[PDB]
Amino acid sequence: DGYYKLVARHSGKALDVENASTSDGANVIQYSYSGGDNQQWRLVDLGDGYYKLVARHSGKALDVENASTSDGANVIQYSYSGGDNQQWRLVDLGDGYYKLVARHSGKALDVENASTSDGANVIQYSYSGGDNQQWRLVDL
Ligand code: NA
Repeated sequence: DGYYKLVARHSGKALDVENASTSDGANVIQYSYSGGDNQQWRLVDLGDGYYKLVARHSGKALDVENASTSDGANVIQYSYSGGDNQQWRLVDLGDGYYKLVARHSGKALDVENASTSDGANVIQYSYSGGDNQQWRLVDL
């Protein structure tokens, strides 16, 4: 495809733009994989190990809301403008999983509280090896 699904290790559920909204600011969540275009991501190499992740349905990018550097800052989709809060380091963890670390904050893509529920919020948080902070990049 050129596209990937990103599946959280703990839940087996996919990185998802909520309700397939194409809007700037639409929330990014975890949700059971259905093959929806809002659950498919283009991994675009920016060099130096950084990538932008672009949702297939909207062409908008994985974005840490307002470039907050806090543990727990929200992850959303937003039109790409080259912000460091829209660039992600894809780090191979050694066992088939990755962490994705936001360039501006050094914080990892994280399913809040390791919830396995559909609709659990995706945020950033310091990496501490939780399975809710590890992602399988599955080639579509
Ligand atoms: Na989110």
